[PDB]
Amino acid sequence: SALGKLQDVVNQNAQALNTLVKQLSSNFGAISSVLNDILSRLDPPEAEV
Amino acid sequence: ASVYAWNRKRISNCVADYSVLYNSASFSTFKCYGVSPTKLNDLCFTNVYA
Repeated sequence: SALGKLQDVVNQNAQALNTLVKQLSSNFGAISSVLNDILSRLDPPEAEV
Repeated sequence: ASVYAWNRKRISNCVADYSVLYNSASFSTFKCYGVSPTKLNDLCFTNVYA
């Protein structure tokens, strides 16, 4: 644990990147989190929503 | 069937042409939820029930 100050910064940046990648899996209230599924399932008036 | 004893039929292992249903003028009500009616032939479905 001698080099914990640099490893803390590295872990924080990697964890922020992992959280940002993980946020793509959320649909945020939509029917799906995948854009291609929405574009292949719905007409543009509701696919727009 | 009656509505209290509504019949359910499994549709499986076949190719479904939904363009002959949507373009048919026989149906007064055609309301699709969660899927566009013109995108039906471009998708492949599992667990189809009527």
